[PDB]
Amino acid sequence: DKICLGHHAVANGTIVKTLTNEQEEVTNATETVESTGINRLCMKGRKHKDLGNCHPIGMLIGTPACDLHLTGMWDTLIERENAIAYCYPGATVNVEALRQKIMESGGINKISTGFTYGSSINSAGTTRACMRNGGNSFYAELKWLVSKSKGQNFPQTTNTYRNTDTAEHLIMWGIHHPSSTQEKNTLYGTQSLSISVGSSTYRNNFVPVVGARPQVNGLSSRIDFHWTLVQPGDNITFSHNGGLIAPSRVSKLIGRGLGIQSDAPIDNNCESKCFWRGGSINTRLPFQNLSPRTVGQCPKYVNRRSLMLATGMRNVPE
Amino acid sequence: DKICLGHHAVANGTIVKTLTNEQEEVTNATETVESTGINRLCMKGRKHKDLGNCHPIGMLIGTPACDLHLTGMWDTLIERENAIAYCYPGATVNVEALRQKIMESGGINKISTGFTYGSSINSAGTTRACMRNGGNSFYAELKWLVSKSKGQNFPQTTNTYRNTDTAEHLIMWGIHHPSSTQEKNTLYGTQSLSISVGSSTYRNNFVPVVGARPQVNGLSSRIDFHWTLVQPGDNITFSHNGGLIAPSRVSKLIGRGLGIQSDAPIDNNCESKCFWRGGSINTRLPFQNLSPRTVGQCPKYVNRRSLMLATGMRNVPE
Amino acid sequence: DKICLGHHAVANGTIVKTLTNEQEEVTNATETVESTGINRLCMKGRKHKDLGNCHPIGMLIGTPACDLHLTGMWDTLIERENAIAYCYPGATVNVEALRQKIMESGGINKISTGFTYGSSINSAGTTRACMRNGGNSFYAELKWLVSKSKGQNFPQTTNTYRNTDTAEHLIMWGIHHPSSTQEKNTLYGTQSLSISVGSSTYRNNFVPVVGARPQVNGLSSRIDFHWTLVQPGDNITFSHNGGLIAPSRVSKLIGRGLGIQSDAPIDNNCESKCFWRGGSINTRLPFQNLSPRTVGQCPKYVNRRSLMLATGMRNVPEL
Amino acid sequence: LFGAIAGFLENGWEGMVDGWYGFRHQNAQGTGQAADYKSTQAAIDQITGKLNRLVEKTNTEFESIESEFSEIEHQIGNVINWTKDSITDIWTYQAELLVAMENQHTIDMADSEMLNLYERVRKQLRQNAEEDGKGCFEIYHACDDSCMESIRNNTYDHSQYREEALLNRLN
Amino acid sequence: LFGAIAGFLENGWEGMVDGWYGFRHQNAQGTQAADYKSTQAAIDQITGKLNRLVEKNTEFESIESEFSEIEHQIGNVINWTKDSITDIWTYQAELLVAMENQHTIDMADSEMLNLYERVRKQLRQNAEEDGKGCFEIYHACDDSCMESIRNNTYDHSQYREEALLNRLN
Amino acid sequence: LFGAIAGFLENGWEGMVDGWYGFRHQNAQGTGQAADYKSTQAAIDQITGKLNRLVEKTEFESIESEFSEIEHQIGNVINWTKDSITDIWTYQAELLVAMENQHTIDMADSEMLNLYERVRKQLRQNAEEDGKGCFEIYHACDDSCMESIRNNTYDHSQYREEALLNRLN
Ligand SMILES: *[C@@H]1O[C@H](CO)[C@@H](O[C@@H]2O[C@H](CO)[C@@H](O[C@@H]3O[C@H](CO[C@H]4O[C@H](CO)[C@@H](O)[C@H](O)[C@@H]4O)[C@@H](O)[C@H](O)[C@@H]3O)[C@H](O)[C@H]2NC(C)=O)[C@H](O)[C@H]1NC(C)=O
Ligand SMILES: *[C@@H]1O[C@H](CO)[C@@H](O[C@@H]2O[C@H](CO)[C@@H](O)[C@H](O)[C@H]2NC(C)=O)[C@H](O)[C@H]1NC(C)=O
Ligand SMILES: *[C@@H]1O[C@H](CO)[C@@H](O)[C@H](O)[C@H]1NC(C)=O
Ligand SMILES: *[C@@H]1O[C@H](CO)[C@@H](O)[C@H](O)[C@H]1NC(C)=O
Ligand SMILES: *[C@@H]1O[C@H](CO)[C@@H](O)[C@H](O)[C@H]1NC(C)=O
Ligand SMILES: *[C@@H]1O[C@H](CO)[C@@H](O)[C@H](O)[C@H]1NC(C)=O
Ligand SMILES: *[C@@H]1O[C@H](CO)[C@@H](O)[C@H](O)[C@H]1NC(C)=O
Repeated sequence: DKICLGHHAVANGTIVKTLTNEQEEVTNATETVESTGINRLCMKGRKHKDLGNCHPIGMLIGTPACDLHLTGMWDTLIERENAIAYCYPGATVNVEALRQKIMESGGINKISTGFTYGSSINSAGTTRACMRNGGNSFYAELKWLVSKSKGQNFPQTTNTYRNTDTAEHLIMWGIHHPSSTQEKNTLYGTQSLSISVGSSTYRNNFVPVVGARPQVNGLSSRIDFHWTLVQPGDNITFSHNGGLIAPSRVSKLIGRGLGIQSDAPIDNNCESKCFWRGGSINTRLPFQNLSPRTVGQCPKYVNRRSLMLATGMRNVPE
Repeated sequence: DKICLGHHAVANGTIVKTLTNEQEEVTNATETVESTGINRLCMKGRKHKDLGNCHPIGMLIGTPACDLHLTGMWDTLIERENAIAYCYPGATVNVEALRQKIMESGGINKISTGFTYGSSINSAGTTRACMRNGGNSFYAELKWLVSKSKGQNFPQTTNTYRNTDTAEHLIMWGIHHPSSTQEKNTLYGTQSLSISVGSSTYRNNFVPVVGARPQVNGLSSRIDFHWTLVQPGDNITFSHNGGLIAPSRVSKLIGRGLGIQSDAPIDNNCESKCFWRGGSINTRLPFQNLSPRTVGQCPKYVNRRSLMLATGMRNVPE
Repeated sequence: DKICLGHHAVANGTIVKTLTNEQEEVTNATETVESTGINRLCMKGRKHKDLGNCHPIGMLIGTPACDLHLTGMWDTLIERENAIAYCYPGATVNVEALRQKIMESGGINKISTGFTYGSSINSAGTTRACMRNGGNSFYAELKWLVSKSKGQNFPQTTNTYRNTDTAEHLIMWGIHHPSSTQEKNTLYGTQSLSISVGSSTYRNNFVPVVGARPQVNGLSSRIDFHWTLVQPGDNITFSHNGGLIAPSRVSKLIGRGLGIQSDAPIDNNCESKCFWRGGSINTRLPFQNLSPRTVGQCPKYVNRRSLMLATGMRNVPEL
Repeated sequence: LFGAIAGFLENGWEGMVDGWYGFRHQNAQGTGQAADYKSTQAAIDQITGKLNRLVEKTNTEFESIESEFSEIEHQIGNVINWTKDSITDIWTYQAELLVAMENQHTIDMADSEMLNLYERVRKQLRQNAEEDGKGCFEIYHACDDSCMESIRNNTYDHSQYREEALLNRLN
Repeated sequence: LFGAIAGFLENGWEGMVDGWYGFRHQNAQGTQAADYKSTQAAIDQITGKLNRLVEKNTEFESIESEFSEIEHQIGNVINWTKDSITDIWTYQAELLVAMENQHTIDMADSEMLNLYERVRKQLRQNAEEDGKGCFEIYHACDDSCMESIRNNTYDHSQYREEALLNRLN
Repeated sequence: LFGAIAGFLENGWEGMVDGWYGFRHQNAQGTGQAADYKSTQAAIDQITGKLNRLVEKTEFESIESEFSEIEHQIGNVINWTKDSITDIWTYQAELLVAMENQHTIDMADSEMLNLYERVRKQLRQNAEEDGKGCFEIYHACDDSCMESIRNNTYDHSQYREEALLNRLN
């Protein structure tokens, strides 16, 4: 008469790592590193905006590509690889800082500057480089100011925008840089050009400079874009001679949102809190090996294919 | 006839987490996360400077609010909310880097630049915007240089500061941006204005940005500030034409100290090594959840209310 | 009759820390923090370049100090303390960005710009501040353009560099800042000076500015250097009328390399994957306490002299 | 380590698919097998306790500091690279240690639950059985199917069989 | 887990304020004393852990202004870094107590079992285990004898013949 | 902890030089000592598993110039980040060694106890524990017999009848 104590075993067992052994066999184990991701931006439950080929900067200045994204509300903002910011070629100062501010916002309202110009000014410059409805056009939120009489000196002008709102406003403008002496003369006159801009928190001077350059979108001219934040109650003033690309509206960034740069198409029928370039990560696991670049609420990135956590005893086969 | 082994238990036991059990009851436990901090700045054993409504930048430039803080020694420097840096409209270029230097320092000495000006220069000008006692004053460490004869060209002028010491000196200066072409011509003449500033390491040039006609708009009289370090044995020269707000003294940051931004009342009776916006943390514990923003020798911030460490066995009551 | 069980023990045990006891004697233990490094740069297995007194920036513009370092291939680049970048005194905009790009690289090729100037420009200007063979010279990759007729207006000029390659090129130029009106007028004339530079992806413009300054290598004037990357297939154009220090060659950074700043002598007979200001670290250990600033594949730095890992049982000697 | 699993117990029983630990008996009317539910649930519960902690993580919201589609300034780019790689080195190391540590514990915990079952039966059998060293208990009295069961139940009263058992043991 | 606390010992003793581990009585005259050495062993190991916990630090300065604006891009890098560090420390702190606590509990279990074991081996062939943590002693064991068992001075061979014949009869 | 090393065994054997664990015996032929190879290997193999883990092994580049000025704000961020990374590693390094050492010690303890348990069960009713790690054997056990104990081939049935008689008289 015997009675014997024992444990179970399984025919085929899993190998895991311990402190004292790299090849320990156990009855069972699960993964702790996530390896599979969704190939979709899972936007269900999110007021998301997919920008398409509109670059965030273009929403502020009103590049044609961004006509559907001039104002709106969102809690998630998606930027795409092919995104266009400039139709009229140029560049923006502190552009990455401006992009990040836009990509952290929860929306944009637009507000008129109310700028008006005397009769010696043509405030409606257009160009082939900015087609809007099959016709020559220009940045929606800016006005290209040139002399109404082709070779004459652009008049000394002053324009002031008053932020009468309770939140700060973001105002942008441009400085035209002609590609020839003749072009400068026809647009603004032979006079020396000077453009200065000021608020309680900003003071600066700009001078259009002629220079030969490669054509971009057909033009050898450029615009330098600048921006600043006009505080509540504060006044910003433009004093100018020709060359100013003037704001017709200003921007107000509202609330907060999650910015995402991605390749993946949107799925509005699935939910996620973690995003990367290739889509979404939905997992309960603490670690992931898909990408070191994620935004949102994510498992930590680790340099490991697999990390098995034992869920059973040592497997001791018969 | 027996002998029985056992262990103690307690009427009311404490709950802790283990690898395998949230809610494990133990006879005793102590907290590892400090959740209460002292609401004062504990300054016992620290030679310290409470700056009050003096902003660190105002120390170098000599704003009226900072008159009692133009020099000193300290191992701790305390900055307060809404401290005044400027009395005249304008701002400092590269201000956070400079504020951090001041707030890392162990004291300040001032050294006269020795600058002297010809008879065609008036350097005693003052302004309503910087009141001192009941009268028009100016930044104490600077001088506003204007043409003695109103409307005439401010003379081509050279001033040189020589650092003859064994440590680096911090020199600040200002640039006047007049409110209009008429104010500019009054103060400095009709000539084009240039301020160049050059040492062995540093070169830079400045042109006053003249504003435009209504005084309440964004383009009016302001003074913006600039700074650099002059190394031992190096000289720094100002060549200027009108528009320079020239230093009458330079600064020497001395030693090292701990900088604190807080609105908490100083308490000279208790000691501390860790500070935050609410005043102080005095704990032996390794973690705290009071604030993610602390300076000093601090417990690490964690996003948890409580982490109890068992100090006894499982509690097993009858 | 009896049989007794037991465990070994040793005369001299060593102390380790445990979770519950910081003075636990054990039979044996082993170190986990490395505390000694080699005080040489161990370069065996590496095609390396020691810049000596040549600063990385000077490789791009051709300071005399860098004449033996204008082109090359390397997987390891070594910068020395006090290396010289500039002969003609000046500074570079975003210098540290540029210094790191070079220190990340695995070589530099030089490609000529082919710039030519008309009969009114002197391209061969030299100075007492840059010497070769003990005589006046200038940066090897740049050219100081002045008026051939002293005091007369430098002609409005255009020069264009075309990147016909498959890789981005790094172009550097200078802007001259004279020390007096008199000097400025002699070199470039009385006219207003303007220099604009433009690619498909870069636009900037510059004005020479006159001003009294201390003498550095005997000169009160300065050169500000500027740089940009020119993409393959793109052209960059210089429009100028006095003040441009013009590039005669552009640079191509090639591949990837490890940059090291150290003044430790080089040793070609030992190898290493970890470096710091004074030497190399060869160790199997996961932690080190030599330096918080290391470069390469390195053990993690820890603020401790010693962490003994037990490699045996409690030592229980007979009492 | 506790000495039973991969220890004095030769191997596991692939045929016990009803629990982690159990009994095999041999008496007059044949042999039997039966899993012990308490001990297996102790072990399973402790495992699921670890799995809960593994998934009981909850997340800070991070935003982007690296452009996926545009050049970042070179120096801030290098700082961000150094920081991100340093963070990752820490996590890779935390994940490796976590799992190595947790697995060691899990294995020894299971060994411990085996040993505690074994020890309870021993004390239960008192002076009526002897250990064979390979995990069995040789019972020195007639132990019927309903006796065996009393051993698994914890019903077994040793004093009921003590006289008989001591007799056969001493002879 | 060792066998004893929350195991074959049904429960703890609230009346034992004398120490963590101990003995209870039964003889003619008979009825509790705490064991000093095993209690100390336990407490000592707890205070070792407390010593490591309060072990303390690098000096940190401020890298974000409480009272003014920081540049947007460097501000974001600083935000990302700090939250990353915090996620690490939060994880470490939770791991630290969970793991330390597991070990404290088992360590304590361990000290209980070692005392029990020492008494077992002491009693040799004069006692039998009841499975609830008791030793039923087969000879008369008065207060002085019981003290010799706690005091680790009990001599089994002095009682052994009396004990054996009571055990076997 | 397991109760043997620094426990019910009074001290280690300095003169046991080719094993971590072993046997000392006493019989008519005199005394002797022998190491047990398997238990010492199980202890040793586990240590070298830890050492293997410790020496397993990202390329990093410079982000602060040894030899030139670094901008002040970015420099403070770098100093703050680098110090925060060093605090994490310093903590981890100390926690690693502390945890590892605890476990190595306790592991060694248990390999001693398991050897001790293997021999107990093998001696069955033919020996008795004296509480200090010795088994008092109640029959003659010559050098050949001792080796069968160390061998794990000792057959208790061959001496049982005699052993029981000697334990009771
Ligand atoms: C970068 O610089 C390049 C060189 O200037 C630019 O390519 C140049 O662009 C111009 C105008 O767009 C082209 O000019 C025309 O050339 C034809 C004759 O072409 C044939 O002969 C030339 C000369 O031997 C040969 O190189 C060509 O491959 C053709 O076989 C004339 O009939 C026209 O009147 C006019 O002069 C240049 O040909 C072209 N050069 C090259 C090498 O392509 C380029 O556009 C600049 N890039 C940017 C982005 O601006
Ligand atoms: C700072 O200025 C002083 C004079 O302006 C320079 O010093 C003179 O230096 C020369 C060269 O050694 C000596 O011959 C003179 O005796 C010095 N004069 C005095 C009164 O010091 C000095 O070289 C300048 N420093 C720099 C770096 O330019
Ligand atoms: C294997 O482990 C997983 C993870 O807990 C669990 O779902 C499953 O039941 C285990 N399977 C086996 C073989 O028991
Ligand atoms: C802005 O302009 C309005 C209207 O002139 C005026 O009330 C206000 O004082 C100005 N703001 C400032 C700060 O000057
Ligand atoms: C930063 O590191 C990533 C990883 O390899 C790489 O894509 C990128 O080019 C590096 N960026 C910089 C600043 O050179
Ligand atoms: C950084 O985060 C803080 C805290 O949430 C916030 O107030 C500030 O806006 C953020 N900075 C940036 C760059 O968004
Ligand atoms: C950074 O810290 C180091 C090392 O203590 C120091 O020498 C240097 O001053 C510090 N940099 C800044 C920005 O303070």
